Amino acid sequence: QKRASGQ
Amino acid sequence: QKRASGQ
Amino acid sequence: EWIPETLYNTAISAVVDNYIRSRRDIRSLPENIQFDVYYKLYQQGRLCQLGSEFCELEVFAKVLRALDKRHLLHHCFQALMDHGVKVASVLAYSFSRRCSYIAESDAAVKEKAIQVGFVLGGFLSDAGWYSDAEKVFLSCLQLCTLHDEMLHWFRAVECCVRLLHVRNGNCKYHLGEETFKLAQTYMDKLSKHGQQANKAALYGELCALLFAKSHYDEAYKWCIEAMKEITAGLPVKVVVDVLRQASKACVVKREFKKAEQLIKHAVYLARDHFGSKHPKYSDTLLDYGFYLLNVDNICQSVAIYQAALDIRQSVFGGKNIHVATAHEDLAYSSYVHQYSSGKFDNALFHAERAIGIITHILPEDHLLLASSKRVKALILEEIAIDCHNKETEQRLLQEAHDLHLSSLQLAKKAFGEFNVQTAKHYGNLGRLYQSMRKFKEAEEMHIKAIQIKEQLLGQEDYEVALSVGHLASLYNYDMNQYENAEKLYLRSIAIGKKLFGEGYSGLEYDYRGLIKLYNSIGNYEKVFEYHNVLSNWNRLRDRQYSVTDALEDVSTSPQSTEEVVQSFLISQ
Amino acid sequence: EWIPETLYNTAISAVVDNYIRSRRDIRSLPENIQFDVYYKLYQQGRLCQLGSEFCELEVFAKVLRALDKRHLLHHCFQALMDHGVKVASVLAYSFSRRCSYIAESDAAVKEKAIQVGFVLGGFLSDAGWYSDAEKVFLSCLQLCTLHDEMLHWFRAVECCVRLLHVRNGNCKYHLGEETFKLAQTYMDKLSKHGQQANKAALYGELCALLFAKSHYDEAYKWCIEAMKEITAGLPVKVVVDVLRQASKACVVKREFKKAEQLIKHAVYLARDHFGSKHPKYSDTLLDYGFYLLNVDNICQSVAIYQAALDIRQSVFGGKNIHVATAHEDLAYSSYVHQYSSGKFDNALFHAERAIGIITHILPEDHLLLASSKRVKALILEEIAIDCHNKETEQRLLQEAHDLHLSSLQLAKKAFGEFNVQTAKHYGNLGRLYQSMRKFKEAEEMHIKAIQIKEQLLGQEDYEVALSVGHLASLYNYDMNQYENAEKLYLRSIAIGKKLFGEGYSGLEYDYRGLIKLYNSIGNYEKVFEYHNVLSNWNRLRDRQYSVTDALEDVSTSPQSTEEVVQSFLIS
Amino acid sequence: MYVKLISSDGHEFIVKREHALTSGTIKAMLSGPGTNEVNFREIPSHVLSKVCMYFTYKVRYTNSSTEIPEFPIAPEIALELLMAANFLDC
Amino acid sequence: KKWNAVALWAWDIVVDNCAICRNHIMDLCIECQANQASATSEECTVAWGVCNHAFHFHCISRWLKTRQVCPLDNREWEFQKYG
Amino acid sequence: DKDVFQKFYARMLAKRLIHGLSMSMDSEEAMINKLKQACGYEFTSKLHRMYTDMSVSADLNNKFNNFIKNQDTVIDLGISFQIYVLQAGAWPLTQAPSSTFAIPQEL
Amino acid sequence: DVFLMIRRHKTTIFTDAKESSTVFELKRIVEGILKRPPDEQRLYKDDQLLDDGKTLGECGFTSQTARPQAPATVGLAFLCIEPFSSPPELPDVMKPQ
Ligand SMILES: [Zn+2]
Ligand SMILES: [Zn+2]
Ligand SMILES: [Zn+2]
Ligand SMILES: [Zn+2]
Repeated sequence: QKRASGQ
Repeated sequence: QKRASGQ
Repeated sequence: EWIPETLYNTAISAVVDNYIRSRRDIRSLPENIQFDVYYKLYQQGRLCQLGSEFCELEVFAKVLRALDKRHLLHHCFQALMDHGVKVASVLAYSFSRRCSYIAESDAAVKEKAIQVGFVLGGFLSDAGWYSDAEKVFLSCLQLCTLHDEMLHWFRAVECCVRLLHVRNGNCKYHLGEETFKLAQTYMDKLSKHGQQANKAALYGELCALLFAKSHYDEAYKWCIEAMKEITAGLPVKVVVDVLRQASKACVVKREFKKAEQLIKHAVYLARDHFGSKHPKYSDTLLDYGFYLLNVDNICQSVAIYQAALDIRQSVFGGKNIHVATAHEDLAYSSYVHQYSSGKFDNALFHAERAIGIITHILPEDHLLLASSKRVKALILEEIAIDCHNKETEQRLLQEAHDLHLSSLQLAKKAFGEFNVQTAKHYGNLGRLYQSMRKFKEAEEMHIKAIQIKEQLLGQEDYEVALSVGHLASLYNYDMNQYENAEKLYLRSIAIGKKLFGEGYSGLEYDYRGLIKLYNSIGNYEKVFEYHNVLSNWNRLRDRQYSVTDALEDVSTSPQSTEEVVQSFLISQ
Repeated sequence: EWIPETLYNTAISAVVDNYIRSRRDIRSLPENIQFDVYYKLYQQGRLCQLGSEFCELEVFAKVLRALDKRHLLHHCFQALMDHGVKVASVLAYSFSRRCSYIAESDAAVKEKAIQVGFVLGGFLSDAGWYSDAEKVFLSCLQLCTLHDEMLHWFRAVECCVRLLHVRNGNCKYHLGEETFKLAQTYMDKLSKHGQQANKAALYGELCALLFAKSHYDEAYKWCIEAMKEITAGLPVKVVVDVLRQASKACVVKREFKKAEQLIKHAVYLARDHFGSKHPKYSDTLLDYGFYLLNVDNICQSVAIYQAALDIRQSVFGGKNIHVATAHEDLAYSSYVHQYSSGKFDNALFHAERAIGIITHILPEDHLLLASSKRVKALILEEIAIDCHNKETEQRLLQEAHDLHLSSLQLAKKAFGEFNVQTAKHYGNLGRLYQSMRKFKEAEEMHIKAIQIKEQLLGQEDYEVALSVGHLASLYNYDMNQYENAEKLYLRSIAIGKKLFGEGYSGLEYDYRGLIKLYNSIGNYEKVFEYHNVLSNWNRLRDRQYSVTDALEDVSTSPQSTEEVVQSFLIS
Repeated sequence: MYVKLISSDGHEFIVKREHALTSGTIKAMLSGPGTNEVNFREIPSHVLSKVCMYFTYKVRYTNSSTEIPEFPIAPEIALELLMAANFLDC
Repeated sequence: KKWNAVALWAWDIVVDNCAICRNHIMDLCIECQANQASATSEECTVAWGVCNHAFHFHCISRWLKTRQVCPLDNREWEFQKYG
Repeated sequence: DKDVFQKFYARMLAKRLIHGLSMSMDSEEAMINKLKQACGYEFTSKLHRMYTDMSVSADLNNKFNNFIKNQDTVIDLGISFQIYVLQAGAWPLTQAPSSTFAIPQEL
Repeated sequence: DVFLMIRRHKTTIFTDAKESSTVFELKRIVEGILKRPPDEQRLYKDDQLLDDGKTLGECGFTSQTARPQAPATVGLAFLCIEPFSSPPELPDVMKPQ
């Protein structure tokens, strides 16, 4: 987990 | 494959 | 470009919109109008208002006589049965109640109730609701047999030839033989009184009864009496029924040349008379693909089941038993076709559909579910071995373990332990054990089927050669007994060229079964021999394989029905 | 205790058991009795005996006047739609045909049928059948256009405020603007002739239409204009309708101090009147959870969609778009909440449910089907990473690739190239290309994503910063362009604490990325410079984590009407 | 060029011949022995008026560029008009 | 004795929509429209089938990566006429 | 409203290009390229596809003329002619071709 | 375009006419089949005579209310316009009985 929450 | 067509 | 709506089709929308104030006055409309009003209730989605107006026999029988638009009626009727309403059962109970109320009346009045039974029974059997079309015919045979005169015996055999069809199609084979025994009584009464009726429909339907029970020898010998009874006065409906069922018996007794001229004339006869999207023409194509599946034209057979599923999916909706058997035949044909390619995604969907339908309209303990449960597991076994996961490999074959177990148990209940249909379940189950790590009992399942299939057919039939090639492949790869495996490939190879020729598609699975059987046995010169003939098998397959649409192959047969039936009897 | 049944509940079960004989005479019963007979048919499960009567418009006019038992009608109506019979499309067409016949009548019969249309079209719109409610209103609209006096102009604007609402749940935005322009034609004509109409409900719809098309700059302009016309004489249903849409435009405006007072007043105003079971209350919770998810209050945002879904799962039956919309947002909220954990099995069930419903009731090319399709794809790509099976990793990640592109096409067809929603799919597709090992392709998607959002939203905005962090992780973790990523991480850091402070829980993927940023370019002194801030983030997050649930945060009577409006308007 | 369309109750509904050719039965009534009067002893006048109203509605609106409005068929007349539509094959 | 004319060429399909991506058949597929409308544009071929359902080549390739059947008609997919 | 400008420009670029009326081929390219970076990348797609069709028309007509010269049998067209190929989905010249035609034997 | 029916006693004239046309030319249409002098024939819409000078649009026969499906009516006299018939009064169902 590296891209934060998906928009 | 190894086996023939099923029946 | 935006044509005005017809006055009739605009008054239909106005009458349907006033359904509450005219639902008891629409039944006084003409017969052709009444169907078109009740059709607009289906088109508008008012299934619930329609379901209460097709559960009534007094008004459904007026709809049934509108035989111009019967292809629309099968869509409305099927759209109700999966909707939730039991139109088939209620129409069966409503007609049986009428028969008991009218049995004591005059036989002349009883004849009118017989005619409605033929129309309603002939419809419910066409829609694949034999379990509810049986009670319509049973209450019709019982009604007609109360008074025994020369006029009633004509309808009594007709009430029984249809009862044979609706009992054979529902896998009531045990009751079918008893039903034919009742037929033998009424023909004798008609024969002994200086009258003769055509038994082609009755004898041909009995052939399907014996064909289902795997009595191919008894089925084929019954074609001859069926075939010789064909005359010019028989309806095309009957003639296609005789030819279609005679073709299935001919192709199972390895008589492909005689089977070809029959089913290729049955398809033309259905297309010439019964339109091109009639359910009967779909029935002929579903058994024309059966012929082409058994004569090594698999690449063309699946293109005909798709031309027989797409007809049964436009006349009947989903959740029908006719679209279920059309799914189960294409799900198997695509399974054979994509055996080498490993593209069973289509053949799985067409097998889940047949499973998801029969489990919804038929009870669990029904034989029609057995023939669809085996196919789904057949696709399910090659999906596992294609996958590279241990967790999916175990559960998929375990599901295929239960499906064959369910199919074997369901088939043994009605057929018995000594029928080919139950024998074929062992052969498929044995091939599953070849990848289930159950090799010790894998050969037992094969050899149990092998001695059954030889017992019933013989040593020179194509059915046993399929499991013989499978049994010897078990020895080559798992049992490591190369001594008793090479003796079975030669039996399979010799019968392959004897029956089909050098272009048999199963010849790869034992030629390559010999390129490794002889690889680890020591012989190396004969390895080059079967390596050469495999290339020879490839080199003749290139010219032999001609992909021609078999639908247009049968376009216009230059022979009529009289020539084909005489040509079949001349050969036999 | 074995209490005997009331004679009413016994005579109900005795006329329902004799329904076939008494169907003719039941339709003559009073409205309170007649609905209880029909609801008993639903209780007995005899839907065929019931849908045969709801398909008639006149009976569905009688059972629509039972306002006390409307919550039972929605569950009885939704059961019919899933049962088969298209009782919504039949009623809408049967009304339009009957409405088209009284065009040549007086103003008494016409007003009788217009009021039938406003409670029928007000019911289909309430039950979610927007494509079928519009056909009712479009017939009610053409009744008001026949007479061109001051009396009927107030109903033509009463249809157009509702037509603007059924054309947003149906995602027909390009007809919505023409509806609003037609409303002003019937508004200016009425307003000029000595009768000013309340332009408050109508501007509230534009606060959701222009919000839907990502016109947040235009949404806030009509957000202010909507609340300037709020009057105490307005119905509570209208007032709560403006507040929830005003909150959604304010939250996306990234100003949260004014946003909370609008929606927390809306939840209270939709709970004291409508109660904790009316669908409008759950509708307010759905927009309330929109506020919670954008203010990083994710912990209790799931609990407010689950409350919103559970209300709709009880009133609106099984397969309804309103249930599906709640399934969509709950799946997204569970996606965001459990992103760190990595377990998506409840979230996948909700996202799969929202597609199993919408695909059944909507065409394949519907915009609302696209937004519900991206949520499953976001969940699938995370399962396609967490799972250790390479075969499963590739195929599931490919399935999420077809969903974004299908979702992007539907958004790109109606919202155009230059919109936030179109760019939101670029960023989601950019994150997917990162997981698909297509780092070259993942570069150009985020660049197109940021450039569209930066051009529209502005240089500094919360949505832009969250998109930059997607690109920053690309340049840092798998493309090794640490110099380019150095400015991107810092860009999101300033915006992230601009509206949330250092305790923003999304900064965990921003601070940790900075640690890996400096791990491969030397300068280990700054590694510890960001290492304590991560502990500072840990301290500043868990301490404020302990907070009461948002359901009781509004409590009972927190503020008063015509006070939150004045407080918000002056700011 | 005009067709004398009488009713059951002796009510005449004359209309242009090209308008009366929409229905296939009237076209068959004009053919053979006897652009003159035709017996209509079964269809009443109140429903034959709507048929004649449809005649000018059908011909005028053929290949129309705009959307054709619904032909109004009143609920009290719908059932009787429908049989008239089938009998006339209009 | 001298002439000049235009030619509004189009693909032989009359369905006019790529059933996987819903874009117009003549326009670039949704995959080409996503990243670059000119660099990948020149190879946005259409592929026919035995069922005669022409689709975008990138779209049909994406479809064949996951499933193995034609989208419109559920038959098997075999290319014949890459355009 | 830039969308209605693109439709209005396309309905005029198409009439400008096919008639041979142009200041230079690069000048129309520069105008098309400027809109690509100014308004949007996908904004100038049909407009850009309106170009690069006449650009390959000269290349194609060279191939077309070479095709008949390399024909096995001797086939003479007679009336010399060249063709611009146009995409159906890009040019706005489709209109409503509801009128048929039968060209005589001269071509 | 204006569609009308002309009813004197029971004859009915389903003939179209332009909205800008005058009554005079429509009177010539009636004599085409009724074979009667046009001066004797006079028309009475809602029991009110129509002047020949005024056009069709000035008598309230607007093309927007003279659709082919529901054409407007106009009387005629050389009034005794008898009704066609009484359609069967369908029950209202919801009325008590
Ligand atoms: Zn029902
Ligand atoms: Zn495509
Ligand atoms: Zn492409
Ligand atoms: Zn296809």
